[PDB]
Amino acid sequence: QYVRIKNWGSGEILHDTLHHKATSCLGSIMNPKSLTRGPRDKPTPLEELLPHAIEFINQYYGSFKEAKIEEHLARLEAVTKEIETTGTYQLTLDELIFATKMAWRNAPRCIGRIQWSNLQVFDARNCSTAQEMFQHICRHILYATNNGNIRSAITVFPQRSDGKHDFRLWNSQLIRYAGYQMPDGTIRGDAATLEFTQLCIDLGWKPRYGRFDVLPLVLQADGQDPEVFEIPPDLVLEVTMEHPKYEWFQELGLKWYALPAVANMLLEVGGLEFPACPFNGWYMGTEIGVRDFCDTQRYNILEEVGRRMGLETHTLASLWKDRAVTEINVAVLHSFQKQNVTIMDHHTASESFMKHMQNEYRARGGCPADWIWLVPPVSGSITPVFHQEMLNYVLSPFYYYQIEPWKTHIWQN
Amino acid sequence: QYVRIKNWGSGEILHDTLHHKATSCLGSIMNPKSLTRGPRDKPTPLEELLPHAIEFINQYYGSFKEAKIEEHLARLEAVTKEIETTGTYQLTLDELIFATKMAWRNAPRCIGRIQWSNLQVFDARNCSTAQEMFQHICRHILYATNNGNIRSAITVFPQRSDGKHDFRLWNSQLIRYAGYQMPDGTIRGDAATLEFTQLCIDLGWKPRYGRFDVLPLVLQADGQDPEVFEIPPDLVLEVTMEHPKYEWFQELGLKWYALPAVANMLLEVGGLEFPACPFNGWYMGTEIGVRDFCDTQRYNILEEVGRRMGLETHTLASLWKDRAVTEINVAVLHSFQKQNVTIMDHHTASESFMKHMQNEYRARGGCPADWIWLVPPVSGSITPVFHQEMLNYVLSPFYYYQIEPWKTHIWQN
Ligand code: HEM
Ligand code: HEM
Ligand SMILES: C[C@H](O)[C@H](O)[C@H]1CNc2nc(N)[nH]c(=O)c2N1
Ligand SMILES: C[C@H](O)[C@H](O)[C@H]1CNc2nc(N)[nH]c(=O)c2N1
Ligand SMILES: CCCc1cc(C)cc(N)n1
Ligand SMILES: CCCc1cc(C)cc(N)n1
Repeated sequence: QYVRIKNWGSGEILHDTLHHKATSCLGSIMNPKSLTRGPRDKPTPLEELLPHAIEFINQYYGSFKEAKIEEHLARLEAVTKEIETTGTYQLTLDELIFATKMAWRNAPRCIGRIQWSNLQVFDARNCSTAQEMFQHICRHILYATNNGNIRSAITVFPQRSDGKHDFRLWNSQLIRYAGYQMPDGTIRGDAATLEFTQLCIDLGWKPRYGRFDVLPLVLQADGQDPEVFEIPPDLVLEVTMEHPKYEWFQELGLKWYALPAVANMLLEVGGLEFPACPFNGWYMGTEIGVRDFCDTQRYNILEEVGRRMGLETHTLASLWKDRAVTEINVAVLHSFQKQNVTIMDHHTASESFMKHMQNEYRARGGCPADWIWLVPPVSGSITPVFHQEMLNYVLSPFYYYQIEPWKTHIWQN
Repeated sequence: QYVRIKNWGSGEILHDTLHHKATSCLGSIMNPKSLTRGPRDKPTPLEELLPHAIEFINQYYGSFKEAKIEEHLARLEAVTKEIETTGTYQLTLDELIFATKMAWRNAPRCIGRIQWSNLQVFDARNCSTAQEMFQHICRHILYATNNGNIRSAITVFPQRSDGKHDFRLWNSQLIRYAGYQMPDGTIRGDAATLEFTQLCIDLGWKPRYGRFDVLPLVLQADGQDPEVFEIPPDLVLEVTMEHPKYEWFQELGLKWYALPAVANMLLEVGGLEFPACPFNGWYMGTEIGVRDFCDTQRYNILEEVGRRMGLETHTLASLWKDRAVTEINVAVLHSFQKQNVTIMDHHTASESFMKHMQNEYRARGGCPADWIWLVPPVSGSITPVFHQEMLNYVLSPFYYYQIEPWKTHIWQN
């Protein structure tokens, strides 16, 4: 049958049948095992790889408007033989392109999925060295950035073979700031990247002890020890934070990178695994203004901006935190828009996702969604998405989390 | 063992062992069967009632600091015999008081649980007629209201016997406004109570076609047809909405009842079920300002307040919805505080719940929590609760939802 889903805002009902294809209640758990695809030391068993491969080949060929059975049956034949003769198989570029968009399409934590069909794919499956990973990463950052007119892209490195030759990016994001535990008890920069910053120092990276120090790319190639590479500052576009009214906002000396790029996820498709496949899209205002700037475990600027606004920062009931965070979000949006850097505010994003959800239900009878992540960190019920009942499930292709590399890596030297 | 829970704000770790006592992923489903205890036509089977009764008696007696084994063993004896001789059993007043607070304690959707130990219990288990239910309900509303100094209370009516004599309140809340489908296409009042308002009209209630018409109590006594009773206006305390700066706010002619009282839930305890046990606490600002006033399926005042604030109400990116909703929340809080009606803002509530959670983990190794409901409808990440990982589970005693009565009732006449 199906599962009835209701939108309490519009009163609309949808019928979810897509969940039938997935694979006590841990609700708000950030990194659950169900969303994580770990390491291996031995190749994927053939009895598992084959049915998974076949299923993907059928999905891929079954995605065209006008079916191409001749080519479909031929691919099934060749794939089976390649697995038989080599122990694994290589996807064609079109299958990879299809796989990367589908995985994005299947990302339950992404509110920007209406753009799923627009994705640039850089094939780095022939990559061999750390230096080469680095060159691809630079080409990626440069293409995606496009001088502010952000373009969604993904770079695919070699697939996992036996699990002892994994290509991995130790960074959580391509571009991110360093976090320092200054002497005076106060953390400087981005407190989220504290443990990682130290790791970069252990590998010889030169600390510049600032609030916005762009960290280096830490690349692991073919299972070998990671190599440190600084990102050419020319490639890192940034936005100066300016409020369109409180001229004292600049006096805060705030800024943020224009490129949100995930660096540590794993792409699973047709039984294959890609431990390294960095991808980016464009920012949604609240990520920066609310999470990056106001989380107490991040920049924690909230009170400083409060005091500055001349608000009762000692009486919670005054709703000062509410007033401040809104101006910061206004600052962020204002700044990006002025400096011509692509950005989407949370209200527009939500409406866009609601539209995407409607489309997906008619198109394939469902849309895997994680309410907890899809609802903006501010203006909850003020957004459409808040009133939309959702079903969270893992399909395939899919983007999985991975165990942090420093926790499983065997240091050669 | 246990489940590790992490607060990403403070970095604190907690160990949940309490879940061991409970009983694809439907995350954002509002009324799931797991939270609903439906009707019956036959009495609870003895093989089920007894172990459930015994478990509760053991929990109750095992709750005291200094154990009272003599009385504990005697109660087990008497309970067993009462079930043997009568087919069911009556809780003592102390057990009921304990049960109602524990059920509240176990309510995963309640952010106000730090107050669990402060609950007035009105024993109406001897109630017989609709008129009597009504008198108890009036006594409740009056006690709880206390001229604005709100007091948490619950009234327990007779327990379900065979399921064909259920005491039920057809209302969702004790005090609520009517919703009318005016001629000109526009809904008037509270659109949420549309279907119910009609039901009240079918039962003879006199429509007053206003925006704030307090609906009547629809009481079902001893399984019989429901009787309509208007609530004495003297008992219904209200708050006039006034902004401390935008004097034009009053020109909106808004107000809200000071008493949030759930009327349709079922209390389950020791194998017994109470289909009628209305309860109240005090309001949290956002319930009114954000949900009641701004939900499009409710009052939907957002744009009108936007225009009035002289904001760009046609450009989402301007974040006008953000600016407006904050003033409304300021209005609500301001008004209640002035007219001396108890109220809690969402930031204070969240901090209070976080404190309660800490206490509960040390006290009993867990706190059943539903993130989706505990995180305020605005200022999501700005609150502590947003960064707290939570585990949602059903314990016992517990407050369950029930199937709407008009859907299962057999109309005698
Ligand atoms: C085109 C613009 C896009 C927008 C506006 C967008 C927006 C978002 C937002 C707001 C989040 C949550 C951020 C957080 O709280 O960490 C997110 C997460 C995610 N998005 Fe998108 N995204 C876009 C493109 C993409 C692309 C191109 C991919 C993949 C190819 C993608 C994959 C995902 C995944 C897997 C997550 C989850 C990351 C995690 O769990 O930490 N997104 N996206
Ligand atoms: C003392 C003050 C209290 C506060 C501030 C408080 C606050 C809240 C809030 C904000 C909600 C969610 C409202 C909604 O979105 O519908 C709620 C739900 C709930 N609360 Fe409390 N509450 C209080 C007392 C109580 C008491 C005395 C009980 C029970 C004896 C209780 C039982 C629950 C239950 C069962 C729900 C869920 C109702 C539903 O699922 O629709 N609360 N409470
Ligand atoms: C504990 C909770 O899961 C965590 O704080 C969340 C919740 N929702 C989120 N939503 C988004 N989009 N991004 C996040 O990082 C989080 N974190
Ligand atoms: C679909 C979703 O479950 C629904 O809109 C929610 C979510 N969170 C909520 N949270 C609270 N406190 N109250 C609610 O009514 C809801 N409704
Ligand atoms: C890097 C932070 C998380 C993220 C990822 C993507 C793809 C888009 C986006 N806007 N944010
Ligand atoms: C009646 C609306 C829901 C509710 C219930 C309780 C007990 C408290 C509260 N503040 N809100």
